[PDB]
Amino acid sequence: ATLEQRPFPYLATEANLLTQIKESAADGLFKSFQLLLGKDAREGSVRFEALLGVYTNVVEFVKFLETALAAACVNTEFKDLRRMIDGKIQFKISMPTIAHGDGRRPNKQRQYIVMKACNKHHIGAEIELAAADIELLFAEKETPLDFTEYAGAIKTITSALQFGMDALERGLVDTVLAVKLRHAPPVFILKTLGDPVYSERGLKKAVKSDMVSMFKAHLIEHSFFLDKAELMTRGKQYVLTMLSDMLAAVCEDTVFKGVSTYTTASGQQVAGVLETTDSVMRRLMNLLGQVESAMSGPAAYASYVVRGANLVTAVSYGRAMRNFEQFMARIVDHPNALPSVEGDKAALADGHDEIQRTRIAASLVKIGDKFVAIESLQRMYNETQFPCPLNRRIQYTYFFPVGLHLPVPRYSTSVSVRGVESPAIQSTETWVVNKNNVPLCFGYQNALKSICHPRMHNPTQSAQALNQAFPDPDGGHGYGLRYEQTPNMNLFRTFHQYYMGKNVAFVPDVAQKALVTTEDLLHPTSHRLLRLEVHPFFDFFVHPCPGARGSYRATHRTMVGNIPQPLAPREFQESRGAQFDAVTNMTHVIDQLTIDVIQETAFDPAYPLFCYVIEAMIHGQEEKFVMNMPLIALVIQTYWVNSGKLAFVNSYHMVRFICTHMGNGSIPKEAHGHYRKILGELIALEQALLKLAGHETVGRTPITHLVSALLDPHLLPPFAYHDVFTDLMQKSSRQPIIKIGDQNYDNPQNRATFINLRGRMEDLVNNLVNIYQTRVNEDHDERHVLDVAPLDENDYNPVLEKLFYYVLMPVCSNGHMCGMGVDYQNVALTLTYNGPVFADVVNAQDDILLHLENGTLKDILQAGDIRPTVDMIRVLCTSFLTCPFVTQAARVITKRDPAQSFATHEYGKDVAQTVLVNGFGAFAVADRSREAAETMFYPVPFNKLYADPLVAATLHPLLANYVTRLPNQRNAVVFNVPSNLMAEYEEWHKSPVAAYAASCQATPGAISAMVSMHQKLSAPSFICQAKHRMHPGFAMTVVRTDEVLAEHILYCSRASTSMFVGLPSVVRREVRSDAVTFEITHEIASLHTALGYSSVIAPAHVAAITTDMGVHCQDLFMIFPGDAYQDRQLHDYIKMKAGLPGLSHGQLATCEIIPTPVTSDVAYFQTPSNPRGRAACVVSCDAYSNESAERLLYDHSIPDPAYECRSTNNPWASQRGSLGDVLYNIMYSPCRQFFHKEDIMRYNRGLYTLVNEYSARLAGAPATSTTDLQYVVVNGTDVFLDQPCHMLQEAYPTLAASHRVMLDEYMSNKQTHAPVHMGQYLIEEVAPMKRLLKLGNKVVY
Amino acid sequence: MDAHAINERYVGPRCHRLAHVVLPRTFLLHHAIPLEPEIIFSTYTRFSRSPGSSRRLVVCGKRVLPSPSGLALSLPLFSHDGNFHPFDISVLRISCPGSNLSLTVRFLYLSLVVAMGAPPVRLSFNPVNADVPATWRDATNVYSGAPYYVCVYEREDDWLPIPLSFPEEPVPPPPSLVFMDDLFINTKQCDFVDTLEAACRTQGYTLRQRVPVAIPRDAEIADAVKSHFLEACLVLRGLASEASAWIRAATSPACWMDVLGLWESRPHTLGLELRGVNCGGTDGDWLEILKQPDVQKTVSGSLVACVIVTPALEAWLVLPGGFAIKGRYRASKEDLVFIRGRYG
Repeated sequence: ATLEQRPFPYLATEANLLTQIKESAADGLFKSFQLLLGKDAREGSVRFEALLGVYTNVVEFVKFLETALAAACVNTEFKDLRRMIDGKIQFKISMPTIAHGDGRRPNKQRQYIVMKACNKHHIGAEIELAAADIELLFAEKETPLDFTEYAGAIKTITSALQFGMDALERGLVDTVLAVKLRHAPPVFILKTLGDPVYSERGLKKAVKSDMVSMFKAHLIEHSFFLDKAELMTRGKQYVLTMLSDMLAAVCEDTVFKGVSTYTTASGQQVAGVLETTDSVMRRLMNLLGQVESAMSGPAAYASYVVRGANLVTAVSYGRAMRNFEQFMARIVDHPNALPSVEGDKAALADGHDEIQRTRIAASLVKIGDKFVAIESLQRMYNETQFPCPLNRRIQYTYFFPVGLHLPVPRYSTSVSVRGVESPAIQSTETWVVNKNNVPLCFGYQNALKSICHPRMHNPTQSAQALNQAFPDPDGGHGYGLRYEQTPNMNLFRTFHQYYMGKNVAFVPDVAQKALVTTEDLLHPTSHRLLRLEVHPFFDFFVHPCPGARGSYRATHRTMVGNIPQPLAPREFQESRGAQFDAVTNMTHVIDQLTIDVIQETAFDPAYPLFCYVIEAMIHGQEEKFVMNMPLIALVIQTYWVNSGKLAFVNSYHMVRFICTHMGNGSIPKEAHGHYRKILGELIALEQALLKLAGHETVGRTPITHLVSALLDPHLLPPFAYHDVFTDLMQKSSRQPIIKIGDQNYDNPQNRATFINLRGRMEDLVNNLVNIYQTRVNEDHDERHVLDVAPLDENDYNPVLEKLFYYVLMPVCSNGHMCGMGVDYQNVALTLTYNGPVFADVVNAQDDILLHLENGTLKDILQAGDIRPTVDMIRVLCTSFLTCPFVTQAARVITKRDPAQSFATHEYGKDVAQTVLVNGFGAFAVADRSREAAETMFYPVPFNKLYADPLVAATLHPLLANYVTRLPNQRNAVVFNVPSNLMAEYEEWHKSPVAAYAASCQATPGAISAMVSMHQKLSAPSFICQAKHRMHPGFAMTVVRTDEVLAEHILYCSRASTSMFVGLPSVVRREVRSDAVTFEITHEIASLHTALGYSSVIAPAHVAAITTDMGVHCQDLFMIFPGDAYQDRQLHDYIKMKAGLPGLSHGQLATCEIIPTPVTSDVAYFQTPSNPRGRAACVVSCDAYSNESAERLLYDHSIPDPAYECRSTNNPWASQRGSLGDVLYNIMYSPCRQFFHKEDIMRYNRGLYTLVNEYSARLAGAPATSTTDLQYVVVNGTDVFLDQPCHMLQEAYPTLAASHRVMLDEYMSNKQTHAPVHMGQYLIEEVAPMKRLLKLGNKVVY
Repeated sequence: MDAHAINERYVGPRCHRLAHVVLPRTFLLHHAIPLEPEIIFSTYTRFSRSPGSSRRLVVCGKRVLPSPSGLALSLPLFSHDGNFHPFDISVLRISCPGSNLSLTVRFLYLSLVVAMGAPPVRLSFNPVNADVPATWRDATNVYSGAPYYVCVYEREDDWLPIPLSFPEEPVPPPPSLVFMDDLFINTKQCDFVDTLEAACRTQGYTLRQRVPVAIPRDAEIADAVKSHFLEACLVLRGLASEASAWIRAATSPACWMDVLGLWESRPHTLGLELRGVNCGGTDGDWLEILKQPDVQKTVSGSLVACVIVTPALEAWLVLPGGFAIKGRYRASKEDLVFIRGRYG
């Protein structure tokens, strides 16, 4: 790999075949003489043989005066330039005015004084003379071998001396062409600046915007003009008006306009030099035939030397002057001579009229009116294998989206495509055509080397850039922040302390985002909602610490469904849940007819209260239900016959026991079928959830515990009746804390002091008086001990409870569910203290209400319309014995998943949940029997899916007063929950989950919407969605860069630069025993004599595309190596599932992922602006005002300058502190073009300083050339990059297509393809280069 | 678990016994100890019935990754004159070098001493090792009520128990000798507020402005500023804290400020130093106080009061609106020895 990269690759592989061809050391050499020992001298003595060789000369090149480039520069030979320090030119521009008769102020006289300088240049070449070659140059020769040894050394010295003089005449033409190219700004800038019809008002703020909007429009429409005219009909007429556009944009305002340096042979003057490569020149000779092929210029340099009067002031004063004799003959000889033009033209022509004329061979051409010479200097850069400077490498940026969601009134235009018109299908990839027309896909699994990285998953880097943006935040209401624990178990006390005299109701930052639509959040009248949209995965708020001023903290969202409705809308969660259905191939057991039964019970105004009394007496027990199965078969039957609805739908354990334990004809056969279909659904859901979770394990912990939240056992079901709290602790690496009031609960070894169990009733017939002694004596407001039944691990499974309360009940009831709390000893006081229960004289198999009195049971049994027997209520009386105490709440604080243990504060690593012990959730209580419910039950709002005001106002008339005093809180999303029961930021379910369930349609597709909504939003869940080609809850944008080998055309007008050529000076610097080296220096100065720009460059023809336009994501594990997760078994798992000898298409393009809301517009991705979401043009605003140019980039009080309607496309990347600002504002990052604040503020100055800096200085960190992985460049020696996107802050769109077929329709008809189909789109590319696109045989230009 | 055996070699000879202590996450969650590796611990014990101060020793602490799990430490126990005292607080002070963090964790010896109850010359090479097995014995903290574990490592040893010297009569009750700090600081706060109320009586039950802040003209606002003063007297009296501003001013070798949280809307941040501000009491010195970002919000805003303590133990209670009352902490010469010993 060293044979090819070394220059002259054909002579290298040929000269390195000598090792195979050589057999004796006199192989290629000829024989000349013989050295005998005498005259014959023996046949056996040693004879010597003089060997001669063949040398080829150095190919000489045309000197500088005989090239046609010297029509652009004025040549003088300044003999001693190594003595010069500086040189200056001083202009004095007097300006006339117009005298007019309006009222405005007449102008006085004005002058300008302009001071130009001299740039100095230094050239060095080395010459090696061998010490064996110098030694015989001074020796005495007297034999015919020493004459042919001497003559072979005088030729070696001169051929090394012709080489050094060759490498300086190459050095002139390189350093003149390097001066011409640093002051050569391109056409698209200078065509508008060169016309004074735009800047006649002065460059205001609105003229610069109209002028930058023509920098873009000429860069796209008129670029690579000799390649755009291969496929036009006009052809010659288009190139000629393009190349007489370059000809006139140059200002011909030179001091040497009157000085006639070069002429034509006919008498006209050569106006300029038009320099191309070889490949462009042979096409400008066919479009434009040469007219003369002859010119006549000077033959020698003008000679300037410091003679007798300058030499005194050069020695003594240290300042000299050009042509002292003219300065002295005007100051003292004619002091009153006014500056006239013709009397001065001899003096301004600094000897350039005295030089002898000659005959110069150069290919002229006529362009409209002017005679213009055309060169090609490629034949001097090919002979020495250096890169020609006119093969600049233009580097463009490109961007395309992937995975978006199109809004609800879906349309189409096309008539061809058929297969992909479904509303349930969603693309998860976009197709990009490669350089060699290989249409490649960019999926999420290709996108995973940079997502699953802990720079994407921590707020500690993002809450510090947000704290330097708004350093003094007002911590206002601290509402949903933290759980203030107090020692109570009376949940009627903490309920009644909070809603007593509440007159003001606060809404958090989160509960007012899930009601805003996708378009209201981006409109610039809302700073405050849009300001804390910083990160996709996290959720920010204001914490009151430190001191009196706030600070920003963050909680993780933990799910896909905690993304708000502006960023994951309602019809997207449905079409993401229908993709959950298609991969697992699950079949819904529940039909729409059974949801129609469950929903009618939830909105029942006459639901019986008596089935709450049964469910409170069972409280989820195996034994206690079998005792009462001849009673609940009457409550269900007298509610299915009297009305089409079915009872006992509240909790899971009543639905489970009805399906399993009957198996008979007690319930009617139609009514029992609806119960079987519920448990048929829940089992089929967890069959599907165990397919996508996979079989494999990270470490001790499986991945089924870590992909979804419906399978993670740390999420407890909201109503626990058993000892679920100790079964969690013995099988958990995430260390839990149960807070039973004040005292924490840590270890399973301390179970007896905190948790008191109560087993079977048949086993507890002995210790049963000891239960009632604790009902009277103990203080239950400060008991701190919860009573639950012992649980058997072969009986239950927590996932079916979790699929019931969190998926099926918020859908089918549409979120009308509150946590009903029970006072148990007041329930059975109605039942046992009856009188037909107590008196044993009454018949057991007799009707109840024939014998019962005016109490509450006459009014409760009038609700359910039940005629039970006396045996039935007497069995319900027996359930009072092992009946638990008041319903309690235990807050289960567990640590977060190892993919989620990055937090701003110390409490942010712990997620929490309050589980209502011995209580049950219940629907809207019937208004005919609220008096009976007011004597038995009370509401406990404790969760987002279980805090509903229209249900909770029924249970207690104080909350019915609270809802009717201020009707803001009548929604479930808005409603205030006490701070002793719930804090929303420290919670799994975090209000945008509770806002989806209130706006469902209760569709069978909405059941599977919720199951694909409890999908963990972490790094090792994104692997499990990328294998099955699912859609995680965010789309993303890609950014690339691509190089182009553009062959250019340089024009440079007549006599603009003036050169000062010194003398070559030899300096010996090394003497060895083997050879002597030298170094020839040669110093050149050069000054620009014109005022405006005098040379203009243009891209003409693309030679090749270097970088292939293929998908290759930038892995963040190489760029940030020190980052790691807390685990090592999980950092080695992600690094394994995410991630060259030789490449096939070309240099690989790095792709960078900017995550984006799924509701972002496709019509942003068609027009070429940057992927920030806001425009970053700083040339528009005022000069040197750094405080004003920052309001463009980051302030959202204003709309962005692109769109007057919205403010920002993606708030996840535009703002201060956002994930785009965190990663890419501080290998090669194409997003550093767009996000880096310091580089953008370089273009705040005046737009003529930018043009001077454009061609001269290379920009901030571009990419390397011909390296496999596209590194960042340094030292810039032979580096010819031209990036016009760093000035305009825009990226050009490519071919993207959401499906394969949309790109097969673009090929077949370029005009009438639909850009937006129903779910799918196509971005037709708007790039400054056009290409041929061949997919098969069909061509789209 | 390496953090125990490192301290037996370097903290060991500077002590009498080491209390090897492992703090679980349940103890860490209450005191909010964010386990970064930059934290530099420091330990000193506050004596009783003797001149109370010992030397500060820097103790290594390492997180244990998993049979318990949590932060591992080693507390020094000091036997002055051959025996331990039962009521003797061993104070742990937790702080970061760069950022702003200061925590005080305190342990009592009866929760520690009880938990301890069941030819070329060769050179000696004694590396640090975790070869010695641990015995894990339960303990509960007296001050918070959070459990922590105590290691007893294997080594006139088995013959004797670990010595104690119980206090003698006459004695204060042991609930009042345990909280010796929280009953001395509380009575300096309850006597500070009695100076703030005494300045109202000598003025005529008025509050005068000190800071030039325009107040909007509404009668309900003028009655609300009075409610910030009476709420500040409920908070200053209930506050019995180790890290108050006047303790920082008494042990100073600079104005020491501590803002409050009225009506429990904020937790307290105490002991903030006002660097570059000399509280002389002249009108040109209140501009330097208003250049602090806290006092711009304790005055323009609401629900926050603010106390600024001079080095001369005179303190103003700054109310929203610019109203202030000069008050005085009275600390005698006997109590400055009591404070600069145990705290400074």
